[PDB]
Amino acid sequence: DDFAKLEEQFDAKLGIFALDTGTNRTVTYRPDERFAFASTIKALTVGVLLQQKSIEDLNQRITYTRDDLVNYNPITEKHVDTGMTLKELADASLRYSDNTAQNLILKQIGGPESLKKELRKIGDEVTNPERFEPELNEVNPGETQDTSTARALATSLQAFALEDKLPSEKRELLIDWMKRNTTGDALIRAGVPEGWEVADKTGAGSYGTRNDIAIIWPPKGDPVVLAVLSSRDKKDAKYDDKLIAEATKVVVKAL
Amino acid sequence: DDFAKLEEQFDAKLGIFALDTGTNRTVTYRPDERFAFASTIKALTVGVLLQQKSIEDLNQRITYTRDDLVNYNPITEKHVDTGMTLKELADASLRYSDNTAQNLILKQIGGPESLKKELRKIGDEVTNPERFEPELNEVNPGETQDTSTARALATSLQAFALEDKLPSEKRELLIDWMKRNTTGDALIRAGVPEGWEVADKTGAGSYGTRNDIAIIWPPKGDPVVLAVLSSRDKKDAKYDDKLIAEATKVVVKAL
Ligand SMILES: NC(CC(=O)O)(CC(=O)O)C(=O)O
Ligand SMILES: NC(CC(=O)O)(CC(=O)O)C(=O)O
Repeated sequence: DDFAKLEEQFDAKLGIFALDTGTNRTVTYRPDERFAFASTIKALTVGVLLQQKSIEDLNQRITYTRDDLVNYNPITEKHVDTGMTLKELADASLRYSDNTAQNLILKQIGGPESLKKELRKIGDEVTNPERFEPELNEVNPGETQDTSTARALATSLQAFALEDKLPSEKRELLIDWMKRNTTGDALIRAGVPEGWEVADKTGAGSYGTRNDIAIIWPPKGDPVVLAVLSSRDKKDAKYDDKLIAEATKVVVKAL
Repeated sequence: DDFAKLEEQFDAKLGIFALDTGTNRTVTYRPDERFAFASTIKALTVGVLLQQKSIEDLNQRITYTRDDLVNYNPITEKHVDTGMTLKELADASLRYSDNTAQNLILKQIGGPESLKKELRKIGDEVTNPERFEPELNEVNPGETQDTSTARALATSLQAFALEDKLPSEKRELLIDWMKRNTTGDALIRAGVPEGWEVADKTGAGSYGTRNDIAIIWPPKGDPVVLAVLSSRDKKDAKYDDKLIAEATKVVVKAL
């Protein structure tokens, strides 16, 4: 099949799960193999934040200094003294793959163990968060620390975005933030036909991991949730986004 | 494999889909082949009913005559001279597979063709109501009148019992009626381990059709959605409920 080809063509390993929520038509390809989830754990993080705070609640004055920053801070670097509220960090984590927002947010929710135990509670026995950013990308092959599967990660995304795990308000926020991500214009979004709406969170990590997790709406129907993950066998290996775009089109077509 | 062994052991074609609504792990087998659906449609019919009617609405007295009665009305034949409320006809419909009850309910929602359109609305592009009881069961092979599939019956059952297509009080009510069905102790019920709660809705048509659809809940863990359909090649063929129960055993093990 066309997924096996793309893996040869790109010298890379792919993981796919998509679900037509309106038909329970699926599309699977290594759906339970582990990949370092990378920055995609960011959506699920905000997933549990929103689960602990009303829309009203998410305006908390939260502060941080120069030292709290880490290795890539496109938004948090503008607002040292300024300070940013949960909303705006959730915006930054989600819209710009801000490493520091993720970290500061993660403290709010009580560290990677809590995240884990919360992920345990909704029904994800797979996603294994252990560390903050950037270290969390430090994943060697066969380790489970900070990995999940395509299945696990769509399902967690679905539960937050589209199930009863979140009230209307809080959920339209997630969808929104994600609908307007800046980072995935060459991932999932480049693989769906002109003018279907897309909410996505992307990731990159060592061993050439490039990941995208999305809900995507046609013009007519129920949304497809989907994770597309990939990796390579060289630690310092580089990724091709066009791996994901392509994968997605094979997903769309199949559905 | 496992399912095809059953198919040859019992000399019947099998239609199985199942979704672990916590993991999206699935069991499928001919999940998109079409079967005459028989009384299984009864649960979707009450799903639709509950979409349109309030609870107090369910107190209305429907009267009927010995003429309004068909060829298997185990409760409705006993109340011709006093009528029954809609609540009482739902019950009788669901728990005893009461045909007249279906025919009067089917009639309260706009007849087969309004039953199609509501099922199109939720996203069931497969299920195809056309007739009332008992003529709906008169389906020859090739025919798509009065057929649906495992993926579609199951998805549809899910929509009503679990999703957002009804409010929670109405879920609970559909679920309760379905938890107390009298007619399937020997099928899905008979194929799951002790302490697994089942709400299910059997059926049987010609060509030896024997179906069962259910939400089934383990002691701890998320609900599992479950259609098991079956048919055979000869038209006057008897069914065996051992087929549907042994097949469920395969689902529970696989799952
Ligand atoms: N921000 C990145 C990945 C990440 O930092 O998790 C850019 C990259 O590192 O290639 C993205 O495109 O999501
Ligand atoms: N209503 C039936 C089958 C049907 O008409 O769909 C009666 C029977 O078992 O013969 C049922 O009880 O499931």
